Amino acid sequence: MRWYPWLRPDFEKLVASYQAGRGHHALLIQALPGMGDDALIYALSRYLLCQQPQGHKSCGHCRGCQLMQAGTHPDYYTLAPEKGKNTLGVDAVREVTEKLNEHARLGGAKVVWVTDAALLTDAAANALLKTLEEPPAETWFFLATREPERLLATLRSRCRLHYLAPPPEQYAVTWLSREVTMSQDALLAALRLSAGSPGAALALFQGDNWQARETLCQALAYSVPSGDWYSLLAALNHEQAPARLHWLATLLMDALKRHHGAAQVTNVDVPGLVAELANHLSPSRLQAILGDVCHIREQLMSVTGINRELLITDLLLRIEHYLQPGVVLPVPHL
Amino acid sequence: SYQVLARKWRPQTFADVVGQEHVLTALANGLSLGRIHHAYLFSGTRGVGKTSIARLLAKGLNCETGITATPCGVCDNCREIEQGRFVDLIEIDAASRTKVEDTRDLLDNVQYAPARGRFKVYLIDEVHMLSRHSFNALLKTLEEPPEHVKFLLATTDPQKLPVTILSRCLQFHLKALDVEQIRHQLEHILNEEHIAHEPRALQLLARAAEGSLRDALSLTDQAIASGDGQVSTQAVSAMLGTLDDDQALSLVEAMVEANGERVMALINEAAARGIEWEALLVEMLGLLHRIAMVQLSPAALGNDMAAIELRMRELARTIPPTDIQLYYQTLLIGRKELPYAPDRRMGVEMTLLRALAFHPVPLPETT
Amino acid sequence: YQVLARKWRPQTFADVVGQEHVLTALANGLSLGRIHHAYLFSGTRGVGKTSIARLLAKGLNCETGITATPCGVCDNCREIEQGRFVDLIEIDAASRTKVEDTRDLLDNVQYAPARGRFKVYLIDEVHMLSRHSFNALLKTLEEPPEHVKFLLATTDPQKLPVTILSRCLQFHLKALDVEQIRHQLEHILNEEHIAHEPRALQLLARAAEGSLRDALSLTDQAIASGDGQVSTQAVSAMLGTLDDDQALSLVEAMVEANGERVMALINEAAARGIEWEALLVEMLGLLHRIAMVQLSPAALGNDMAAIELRMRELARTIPPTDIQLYYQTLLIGRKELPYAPDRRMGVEMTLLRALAFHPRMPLPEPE
Amino acid sequence: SYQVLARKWRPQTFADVVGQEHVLTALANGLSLGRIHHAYLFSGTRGVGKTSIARLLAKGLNCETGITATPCGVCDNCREIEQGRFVDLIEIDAASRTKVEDTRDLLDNVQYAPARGRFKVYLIDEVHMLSRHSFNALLKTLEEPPEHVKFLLATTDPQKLPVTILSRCLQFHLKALDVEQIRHQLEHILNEEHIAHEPRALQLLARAAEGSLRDALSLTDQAIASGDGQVSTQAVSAMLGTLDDDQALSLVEAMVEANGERVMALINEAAARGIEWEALLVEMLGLLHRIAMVQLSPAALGNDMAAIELRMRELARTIPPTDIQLYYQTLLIGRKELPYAPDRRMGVEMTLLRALAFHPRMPLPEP
Amino acid sequence: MKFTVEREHLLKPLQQVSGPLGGRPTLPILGNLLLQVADGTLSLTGTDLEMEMVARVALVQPHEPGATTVPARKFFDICRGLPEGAEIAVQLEGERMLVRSGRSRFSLSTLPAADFPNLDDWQSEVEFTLPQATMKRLIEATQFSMAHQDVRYYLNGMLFETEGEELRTVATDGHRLAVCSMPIGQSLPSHSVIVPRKGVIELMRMLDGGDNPLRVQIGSNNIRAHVGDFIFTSKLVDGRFPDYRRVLPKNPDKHLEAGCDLLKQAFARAAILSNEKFRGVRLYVSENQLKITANNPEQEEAEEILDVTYSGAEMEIGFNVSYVLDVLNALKCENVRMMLTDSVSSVQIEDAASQSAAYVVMPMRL
DNA sequence: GAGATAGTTACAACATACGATCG
DNA sequence: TTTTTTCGATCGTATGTTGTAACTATCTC
Ligand SMILES: Nc1ncnc2c1ncn2[C@@H]1O[C@H](COP(=O)(O)OP(=O)(O)O)[C@@H](O)[C@H]1O
Ligand SMILES: Nc1ncnc2c1ncn2[C@@H]1O[C@H](COP(=O)(O)OP(=O)(O)O)[C@@H](O)[C@H]1O
Ligand SMILES: Nc1ncnc2c1ncn2[C@@H]1O[C@H](COP(=O)(O)OP(=O)(O)O)[C@@H](O)[C@H]1O
Ligand code: ALF
Ligand code: ALF
Ligand code: ALF
Ligand SMILES: [Mg+2]
Ligand SMILES: [Mg+2]
Ligand SMILES: [Mg+2]
Ligand SMILES: [Zn+2]
Ligand SMILES: [Zn+2]
Ligand SMILES: [Zn+2]
Ligand SMILES: [Zn+2]
Repeated sequence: MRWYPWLRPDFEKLVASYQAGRGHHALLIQALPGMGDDALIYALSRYLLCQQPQGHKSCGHCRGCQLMQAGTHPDYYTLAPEKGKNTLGVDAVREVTEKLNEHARLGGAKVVWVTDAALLTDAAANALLKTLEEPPAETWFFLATREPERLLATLRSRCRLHYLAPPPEQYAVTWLSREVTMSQDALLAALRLSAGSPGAALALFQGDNWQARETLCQALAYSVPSGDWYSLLAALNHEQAPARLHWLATLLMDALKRHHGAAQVTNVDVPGLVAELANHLSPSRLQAILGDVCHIREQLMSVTGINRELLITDLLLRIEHYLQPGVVLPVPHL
Repeated sequence: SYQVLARKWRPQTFADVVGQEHVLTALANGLSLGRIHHAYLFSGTRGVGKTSIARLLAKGLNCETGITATPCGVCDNCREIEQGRFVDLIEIDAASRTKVEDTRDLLDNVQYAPARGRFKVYLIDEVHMLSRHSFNALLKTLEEPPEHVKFLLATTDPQKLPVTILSRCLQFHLKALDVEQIRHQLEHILNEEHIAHEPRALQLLARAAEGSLRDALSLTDQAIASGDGQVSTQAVSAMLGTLDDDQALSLVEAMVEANGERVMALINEAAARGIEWEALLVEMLGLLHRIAMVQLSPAALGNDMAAIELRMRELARTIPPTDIQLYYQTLLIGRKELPYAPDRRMGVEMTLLRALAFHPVPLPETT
Repeated sequence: YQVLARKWRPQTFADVVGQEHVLTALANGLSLGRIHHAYLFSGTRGVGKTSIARLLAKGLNCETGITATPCGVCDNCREIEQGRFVDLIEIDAASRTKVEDTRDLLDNVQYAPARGRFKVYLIDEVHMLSRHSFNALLKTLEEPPEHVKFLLATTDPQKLPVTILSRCLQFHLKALDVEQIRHQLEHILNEEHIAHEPRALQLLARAAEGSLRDALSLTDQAIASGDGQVSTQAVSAMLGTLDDDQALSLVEAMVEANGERVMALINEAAARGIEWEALLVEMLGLLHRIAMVQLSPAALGNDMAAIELRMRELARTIPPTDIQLYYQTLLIGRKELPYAPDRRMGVEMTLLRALAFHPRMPLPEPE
Repeated sequence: SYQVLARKWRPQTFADVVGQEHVLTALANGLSLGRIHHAYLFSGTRGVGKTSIARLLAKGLNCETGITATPCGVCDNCREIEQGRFVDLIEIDAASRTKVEDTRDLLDNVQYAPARGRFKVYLIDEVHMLSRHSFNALLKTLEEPPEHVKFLLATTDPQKLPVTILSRCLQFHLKALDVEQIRHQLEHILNEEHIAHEPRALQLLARAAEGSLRDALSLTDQAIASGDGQVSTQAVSAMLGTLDDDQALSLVEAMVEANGERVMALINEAAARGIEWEALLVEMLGLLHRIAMVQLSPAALGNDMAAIELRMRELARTIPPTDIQLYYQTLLIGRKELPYAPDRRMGVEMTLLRALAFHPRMPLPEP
Repeated sequence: MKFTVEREHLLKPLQQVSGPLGGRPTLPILGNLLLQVADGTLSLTGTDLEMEMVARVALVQPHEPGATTVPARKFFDICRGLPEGAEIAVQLEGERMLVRSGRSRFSLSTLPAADFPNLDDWQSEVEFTLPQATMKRLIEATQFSMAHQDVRYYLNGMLFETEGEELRTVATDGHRLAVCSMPIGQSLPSHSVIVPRKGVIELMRMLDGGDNPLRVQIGSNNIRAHVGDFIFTSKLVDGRFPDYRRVLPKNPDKHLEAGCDLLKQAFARAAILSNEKFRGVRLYVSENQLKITANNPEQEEAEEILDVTYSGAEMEIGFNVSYVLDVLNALKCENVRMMLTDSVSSVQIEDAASQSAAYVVMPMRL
């Protein structure tokens, strides 16, 4: 949780509202992963819970600040999924709702933070509606998500929505160059893969994900001339399958764009691979493979407990089957 | 203390509720004629005032003056209900009380006389969230309860409720508020609140409300917060990301002529400018619909599009109706699955590629 | 004002609508003296299960004796009518489903009835009982005391164990016909001295499916909305269903490929401010009715008599393939309506799509 | 009066019980030769004679004359056991009392010698409902039983019992009573009761019994009630039609033979009884899938679907596979498009019509 | 840091401190308790983020001032395990704390004191002191009517109202109401507050009839009670409470005066055959005549006749016997006065001797 | 010969383990 | 020489452990 500079302007607005007392009791922040919305929410909560703040900065020495640093403030309830799980249950939401009834122990404001609104189940989202609609006095909520359209309409309508705009591409590239040392094409490719969100590309570079991407690219380069896509299984069967499927979809889309003729592509560091992919496949086949890859990624991310190995094996077998002549390709439908 | 416009402007009388004329008329007639039922179920979309209607009905039932369709709003019972501390009004959040034990405890207290009011009102919010056993337990008492208890049900998913419950309730369907009604309410609220505004901003907010008044109020509050305390047309346009210019016309023309480079360059420029993709898709769908309707009859074109009329006419002369239908359907499908795509830009590009195939540091306190 | 449903519960076998077979079987059993000790009743909601169960219980315990025509005036009949008889143990299985409750109930079944000749246990919502509760009743059902009778009522008999189903005589109640519901509503309204019209009764009977309680609830709602009277316009407004004439005219215009007439009628409907989803549903229903008429002449009932002949004309001229194409086109249009930019735009585009692919008169192509 | 037909005709001698020849012969030989096990466990379906055979064995195990397979039926012990008030015969309904305390007391009671019988027999019925601690106590008591104590167990789900208890007792499994034996028993009972009957009515009752004599007797009593003191073909047929709940197979059979009026009649009959349309559609899909798999291999049809084995086998034999595949595909499409149909019933009727007299056009890869 | 104390004095304050702490701490800090040696005393404080219990024990033996945290369960086990008369020494050695429990040395983990969430600055909106007997009487006479678990969260507590010179306690659950009042001899501003049921139970258990007075302070969001050398702090419901005045019937006319013992015996005898699930009874009131009737599901009837002083018209009214018995038990008076208006109105109960306490029961309409 | 205190038994509340149904 | 499961939310039954209140028995006034 680092404070990126580009978050400074938006913060300056939000806190100002809370300085005038005309602050909404339910703020929903929309931002891509790695943008730093969590840092903004933490700063806002820290300012709210400070007993005697000056300007836009918490004092850092009052009881509230000391407890926040210790992380044992009686207020500041936090909702997050269990360590072993990946969803937020109704029990935690109901417990927080029950606890909110009583007065504030420190006599200040009560802050509730939801780690990620998209992880809430249907029951939890429905339960939180009444609490969000008419919260007690001096109660503040903070929700974070990357796609508000996924949330329930009833839940969305009860929150004031604030959107964070990613910075300019040139500024992000310069910041990444100052941070990490890599080729310009690699930086551009990482930034575009992260939907132009600096911080996510930095995280991608920090881990071994770049080596996995290179291995996947080499495997695809070997596989495309041969027509044996099954070999890609070893490069895709992993806990981070959605990211690799996203990379494959990006490669296919870049190949299709090159086939149609374009100047801007996502994969800037591998012109040879995209050119070879475009040469060896028809645009219709590329479209079909892209659609299947996206559908499989969505199914993998949505369904819980689904076995990834079987799904990926079936996907690869279907991809190999499509390339045969005289086969009905799929068509999107409602 | 300060309260948002959504909750502060909750209607307090039958004269402060916009629309829903049939429901209000039915309630008034029932109260006047004395034909009082013991099971009312308000169903409809969200942000239309089901809970407000239920609260007003409960207030009217338990008014000191008597059973009237126009609550005074000043007697002890009315103000007590407004403050939410009235004893005989039991507001049950069904979304957090789904267990059978709570319902059984509730139904064991129905035989006691009301404390101070003449009726014991149970207002169940979001009754669709209860379990099956809860519904079955309710059924018996709800069929024929005592004479001093009334049940009020509010929900937005009537399909969830079993047919058995629906067969023993008076159902009232709330319609979605029209754009004109929402605009009128918004301007009235802003005038009462002493906030500057312009007609275009109110029209845009009403159109974007999608028939929900709560959404309209939330958007108005967002604009006020980000509009430096003023509801300006420019501020609302910037917040909503309206296309304004004729970008959609250029994109649809490029798609129709099947020029991949042009459409890709336009999409790249739009992404650099940072526009909303949903608005772009809606604008393109509207343009396709207008082109088709004009192709039906030359005079169908509206007067607001004169500045771009001529170009559109050419499309209506060069594109068969079937191709227009195909493009509209493809754009609609792309809009439907836009959220599920890994990126919004990727979804838009995929939809356009599908369509192209158709052709003959100051850190405050954070680590 | 006591609601119509509670007021008009049948009090004799001559006051029950339909259900001839079960009534005849019960009358024969009571007359011949061949009386079982376990009866189960099944059927859809609001068809008279509890009513006939209570009537049978009253017939068994009547002072005059055991007859199929209870007097309805003796003390036992009066107490059972008022729901306070001591020998009619009514149990709400939905509210008490734990095994210990069943154990307590069965521990004191040996004692003789207080005043009546039989001690009748009437369990409602049997399907809510737990598995242990079901098992605990097997021996008692098989060999109960001579002065004990069990009456069971449920909506889904398939949920019970097969063992219980083999121990009791099963009676299945059928959904009431439209004519029976209309006649019952007419009789009730005449007894209540309320103005009514044949069209309103027909619409209410159609909208009540087969449950008479739903019909009574709808009648009460219509009376409330109509201000003490039942009128065809009031019923139409309550149900929010447009008259068949407009939909039939629109379908005829679509079939003959008259774009201008269709557009004018759509504009007129928009001026009327009707619901678009209801319009599409009505058009689909009309197409389905035409297809069924093509399947067999008798598929059309008298409810469409007002337009029957005209509708029949469409049956002998449109080939079945065209009917199927129109039905599928409208179904697809209704499927994609929610994502359209506007309901009016969605319906207009669906109609334009139907016209463009018209089998006989497609729109002209460009040159 | 007349008691109950099932309860009155409980067998009281080994010569009266019909069927189950192997169990009776084994028990008779064991009693004659003195080979008596320490614990018996009777298993089978409902209403086959488990309790009756257990009671007969208990009666024959303590007769005054001696241990024999043909008890006199006249001595004091036989008479008292018939009346169900014998001192030594301790019959316990395990379903009503499952807690550890009751079983503990009952098993501690074994330490006393029998009062007036050579054996003290415990007849535990519905043993599968006992608690785990109850099973532990029973196993502890049953590991080393006394010489004068015997245990008789009756159960319908033996798999619930632990393996340890199963290993300590000899298990006898009963089979279905078959049509002919049930018909003969019904004929004998009706002849004894002096009630008129017809052979076809008895055949229909036996067929509907489905290997359960208790069900056959219950249906016979219900038919007698409906027939006004007699059994007739028309009355029984009407009763079965009212109770008939196999509309899915009948609909499939009517559709496969290209009949329209029959399909409409079946749809109306299904609508008369409260039924979920989607449930009917999925049932039809399952039936078609089963027929296809039976066509692929005759062993696909298992023992579960014994009631409708003949008709399904005939349909598989006669119908070519291509028609089955087409019907499956069209009904799958109908199920997919059902939720967007104007009405559930109308959607089902449209899908049935399509499967009856239509053929979809496959995309047929053109490139 | 270093201090040696006898086991007898240390035992019991530790039990009280560990009382509020449960098996599941859910946080490392909340599991421990804060021990502070200052001047010539030791303060042990324990909190669970809802209620705080702090005990103070004066120490005469030499000691080193300090403030740290120690696990509650380990310290309780150490103090309980030792035999009678053992002297316990404790010393903080660096990161660890060494306890010389008898002849066995034990090591305990120590966490920083600055991370303990305990109140430091207290502001009192009202403050006073009164003998423990009055508080015990009020709580005992008002708690039985308090709700246990209900949707209306504001009814799950007890209402304390300082009015003029007196203190009033109100409890209700939507079916019956209990009101008590007593003077304290001190002028106070009009102020009403709600205390949660758990806090009320803890306070009631705290009292033991000692002669030492109890000091009560009420702040903006908290209530503190000091008794002897123990301080208990709790938070407030903050949900508003309905006024009891409107609940009481207005202008009651029918009055019955009876003997408390006779009514108690009659109700207890009639309750034998009363329905177990509902426990409902019927009262017929006539001129100097009270007829009590009870019924059972199996038609078992019980009847009782009582002679009282009544002059109004005939009446018939249903009731729940359990509430009446509870009110009679809590009243503890020789004569009982019941005020009623009609057959569907609430009925008030008090003692003819004095009107300090009152109760209201809502009839069970059938 | 009666009243007060201590010990034992009974009832209610809370916690743990196992089995079953629907989305 | 072995190998072998989706998850969340809700309902029901049986057994074991702990705490508080009421009743009975014994000792001292
Ligand atoms: N018909 C209406 N007229 C005026 N305001 C309305 C109306 N319907 C809803 N609102 C506004 O929406 C807010 C929330 O409405 P709500 O009670 O949640 O309705 P629902 O229960 O249908 O969501 C209210 O504060 C009110 O200001
Ligand atoms: N056969 C019938 N004849 C007359 N009225 C009926 C009949 N069946 C149902 N009703 C009406 O339906 C209402 C409710 O019936 P109910 O007793 O709930 O049946 P069920 O137990 O099947 O739900 C009653 O008010 C009654 O008038
Ligand atoms: N073999 C048989 N012969 C005659 N009657 C039988 C036979 N089996 C069952 N019955 C009938 O079934 C009833 C007894 O049920 P039973 O079969 O003992 O229950 P279960 O077998 O389910 O324990 C009696 O009324 C009896 O007439
Ligand atoms: F409170 Al709502 F739809 F009833 F948001
Ligand atoms: F009371 Al019902 F079906 F609703 F029997
Ligand atoms: F009598 Al059974 F199963 F019906 F034992
Ligand atoms: Mg609401
Ligand atoms: Mg019923
Ligand atoms: Mg049996
Ligand atoms: Zn601070
Ligand atoms: Zn009023
Ligand atoms: Zn009678
Ligand atoms: Zn004998």
